[PDB]
Amino acid sequence: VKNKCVNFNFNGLKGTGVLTESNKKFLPFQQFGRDIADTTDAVRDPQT
Amino acid sequence: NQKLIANQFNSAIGKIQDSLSSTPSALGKLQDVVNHNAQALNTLVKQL
Repeated sequence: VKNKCVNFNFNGLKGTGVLTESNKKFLPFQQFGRDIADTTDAVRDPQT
Repeated sequence: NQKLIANQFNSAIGKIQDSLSSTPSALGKLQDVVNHNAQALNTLVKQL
């Protein structure tokens, strides 16, 4: 569910937040993302 | 000596643009405040 604050457990990554489309390209092996201050600021949905 | 005092003043205000413009430590006192606050916050975010 996107655009609605939701409790989300991805492939074992657990967080609460709002999910939106993004303009950054992950490398093929790279699965999850992070930002300065080490927060998880992106995820690639496991199924799609 | 009004005309010279006026030209020396007029040129000096002219150089003050360049000296402020290029030298790196010119705005050091103001920049250090901004940097000191950001590191203090970043250590707090890292100590998480």
